[PDB]
Amino acid sequence: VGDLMQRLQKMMPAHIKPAFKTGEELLAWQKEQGAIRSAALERENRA
Amino acid sequence: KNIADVLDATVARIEQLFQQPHDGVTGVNTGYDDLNKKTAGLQPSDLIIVAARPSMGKTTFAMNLVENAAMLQDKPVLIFSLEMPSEQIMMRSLASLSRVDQTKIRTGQLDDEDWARISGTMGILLEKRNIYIDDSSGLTPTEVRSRARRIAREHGGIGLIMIDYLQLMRVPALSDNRTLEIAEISRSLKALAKELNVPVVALSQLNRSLEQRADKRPVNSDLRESGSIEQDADLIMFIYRDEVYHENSDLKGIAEIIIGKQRNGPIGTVRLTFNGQWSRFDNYAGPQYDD
Repeated sequence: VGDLMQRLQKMMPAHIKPAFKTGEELLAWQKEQGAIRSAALERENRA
Repeated sequence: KNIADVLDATVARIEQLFQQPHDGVTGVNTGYDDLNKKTAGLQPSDLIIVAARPSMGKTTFAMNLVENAAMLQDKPVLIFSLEMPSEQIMMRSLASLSRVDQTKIRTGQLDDEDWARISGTMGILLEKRNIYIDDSSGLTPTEVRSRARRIAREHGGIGLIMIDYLQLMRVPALSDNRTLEIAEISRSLKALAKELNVPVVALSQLNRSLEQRADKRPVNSDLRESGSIEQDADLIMFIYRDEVYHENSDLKGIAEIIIGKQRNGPIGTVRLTFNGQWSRFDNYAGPQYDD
């Protein structure tokens, strides 16, 4: 768990931090991003 | 008998089968509201068959269910990837969960915004430790079973089982007769669902024959040609995207999960949004347009 998380962020630049700390926050964003984009797509092709 | 009395009777027969019989999810949360209402979650000891033609996203849909099951539940989900390598699948799940264009991971530049989301995604997956993937190819039912049992004993039961299409499995003893082979695979997967008391999602291909029809939405009858899958299955879901069959359609980015059979409750179609870029399904926002 320790050493594997180290190499994870060696790929990225130094200034990046994780956008989500829990799975509930990820799915909150997932529904949010999905809801707005599904509406946007629906709007565009109808128009 | 006037029009009012007879119409009273007609709406009743519709009213009865329209509403869902479950208050709240008894099974595992699918992560999709319209599907949760229709199924009440994926029930323990139910053989679930996710079947579709190629390019419908049957594999990514099934994978979304496992991805959602991993977040909304702490007990382990088991995935048998007979088609792809473990790491090839997991990279796809990172794109799916983090909603980053998959091409950008493979070739193009990854944005600082994109990098952040997958970092968070990975941290959460490392925290939970619910996802167990087995890339062993050409597995037998006995092998699938004993491996699922091993995970069940060494950890806190099993939450979900996932089989990357069923036809890749095999039974040496029956290998000569393909119809018998599939009959034993389907039976064993149902038996496995009961023993561990867990839903098992087993994918299945569909032969070309159906594409000679005008209406190319899969019907249950298209599984008897495959084998004895329809009999053993408790829940059957077909994926259909009009976009692939028709150049221009009323709906373009829309997919639809057609429940062909359900022991638990009602038959029907559930419409979802689909993204080819990051390979993930979303809920449809039909309820509220509001200009």
